[PDB]
Formats: sequence, structure tokens, C-alpha cells
Amino acid sequence: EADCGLRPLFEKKSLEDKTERELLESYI
Amino acid sequence: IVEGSDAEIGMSPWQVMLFRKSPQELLCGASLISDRWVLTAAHCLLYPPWDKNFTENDLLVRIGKHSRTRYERNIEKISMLEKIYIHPRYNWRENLDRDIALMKLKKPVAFSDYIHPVCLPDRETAASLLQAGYKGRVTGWGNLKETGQPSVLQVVNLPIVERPVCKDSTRIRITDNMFCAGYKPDEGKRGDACEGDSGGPFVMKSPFNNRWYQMGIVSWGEGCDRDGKYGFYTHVFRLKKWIQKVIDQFG
Amino acid sequence: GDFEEIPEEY
Ligand SMILES: N[C@H](Cc1ccccc1)C(=O)N1CCC[C@H]1C(=O)NCc1ccccc1
Ligand code: NA
Ligand code: NA
Repeated sequence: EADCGLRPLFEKKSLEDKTERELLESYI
Repeated sequence: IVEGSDAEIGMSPWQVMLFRKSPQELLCGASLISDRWVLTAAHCLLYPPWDKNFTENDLLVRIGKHSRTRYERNIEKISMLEKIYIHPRYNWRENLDRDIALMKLKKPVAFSDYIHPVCLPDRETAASLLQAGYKGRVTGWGNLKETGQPSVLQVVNLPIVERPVCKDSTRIRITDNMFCAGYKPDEGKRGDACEGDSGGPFVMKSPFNNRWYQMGIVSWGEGCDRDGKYGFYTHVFRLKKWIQKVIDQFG
Repeated sequence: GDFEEIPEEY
């Protein structure tokens, strides 16, 4: 649905989890 | 999960545990894709070589969990199955081609801080993100080693591997409905899915819209975290039409 | 035999 993939305790609060940046950095 | 870490609270709110009713035990991972649909691997429900053939009433879905074995009162929700749908061309005889199944819940699950659906990829997100070297994230309550068991949900980030390296790592015939992921021996780092992680999601966070997408389903591996071997994942976007047809027809 | 018993209701 419209809100899929946005986690209440991270994206919805603009908080990052401890390893998502590892994913972003691989998207070269 | 081998060589992963404890998840953060709420890190994977689409994570689902498929739970056997008697004997009460973990059967597989799975994922929440709407308030009434759960995605998993077909082999979690149907695998005749191992005399596995589960029916709706054999199972429960536990959503919002963190701890593997505890009943997480006031956090997790437990749902019954209304119907199981396995891909009609799932190949259990040979190589687990099209290793995908859908489960419809009897009643909608209430979303919360711990329960929230993952997105499924459209063609453009798939084409952009399913590239060798790009990393996804695998989660599950399966074994910590090839043969303890984890106290809580485990997470590991792993790079997608080039299709020739996937193919050259195994004698099994690989199809376009699969991809493989994991580090190579010379990369230092390691990690893999293992027994019990079957059916759980491989997810990627889109840098275009900052949403999580489920690109893969944990399907098969020869051993766990062996050097020179890789985990194989059902290619969710390649099977999207079937997913859509099921949800369109059966709601 | 690992798991905490879940509520009977389920
Ligand atoms: N070891 C087999 C390999 C295989 C592959 C394709 C056809 C027949 C056998 C396997 O992974 N199996 C046999 C059927 C279930 C699946 C499994 O254990 N998957 C769980 C798993 C996923 C990723 C890494 C390790 C284990
Ligand atoms: Na080969
Ligand atoms: Na490996």
C-alpha cells in the first residue's frame, strides 16, 4: 500500500538504523 | 543467519514467523506485504522429498516479533491462515525454480510500530537495484551456523553476485527467477542465510524514494556461509505478475 | 520444545 516500506521507528521519524548506510554506499 | 547481528527494535517490521502449531516450532520466515497478505517460499509449505505438505490449519503467522522463542505480549500479533497459494510452476523436483507462495490471513493485522508492510518492486526499481555489488539485507531466526539458535531476530547485509559467478559456484541449474548474494572468499567479510531463514525477505532501500523493497525470498544454499558458495533467492520482480494475479483474483 | 506457549485462543 501507499505507506509501504517506511518503518515507523526509522524512516517515519527520520532515524537511521545502524547499517542501512552500508547499503546506500553500495548503490554506486 | 550466519555472521549477522541482532536486529534493532522495529528494524524489519515486515518480518513474519511461520510457526507450526503442534509441535510448536519455527518453520520458516516470511514477510508482510499488506494487512492481509504474507509472502514466503513455496518450499516452506510444499517439499515432497522431505514429506512436507502443510495445510492452512497446520500453521500460524506471528508478526511484529523480535525474540525467537518468547510470546511477545502486547507487541506481536498471531494470525490464522485463510488460504495458501503456491506458484503453479514451482519446481520442487529439481532446482526450486519459482520458489514463491502467498498466504492470505483470515483477518487483517493491525499495523503498529512493530508491524508494517514492505514494498514490492516495480520494473524500474528492480532494474536499478538488482546489480552485482549492490547490497541487500536478509533477516531471520534460522541457525547461526551450519550443522546455535538465536535469542532474537538476526540481520546481515550481503552483496548481489554476478550471474556467471553464481552459476559457476554450483552444479544446480540456475534460472532467471533466481539471484545469488554473498561475499566472495577474497572479500574478507562473510554471512549467509541458513536453515530456518527460508522464506524470509531479501530487502533493499531505494535511494530514489527511501522506501524498503523486497527483491528476494530466501530460497536455497549448499551449506551455510561456505567459502565459494552463495545464497540463492527467489527473484520477486520476475514473479510479480503471478503475485498480482493472485491478489487481484482472491483479494 | 524451545518456545514459550502461546495463548490458547490462537
Ligand atoms: N541444500 C538444498 C539445496 C537444493 C537446492 C535446490 C533443490 C534441491 C536442493 C537446499 O537449500 N534446500 C533443499 C530444499 C530446501 C532448500 C533449503 O534448505 N533452503 C534453506 C536455505 C536457504 C539459504 C541458505 C541455506 C539454506
Ligand atoms: Na555450474
Ligand atoms: Na559463501
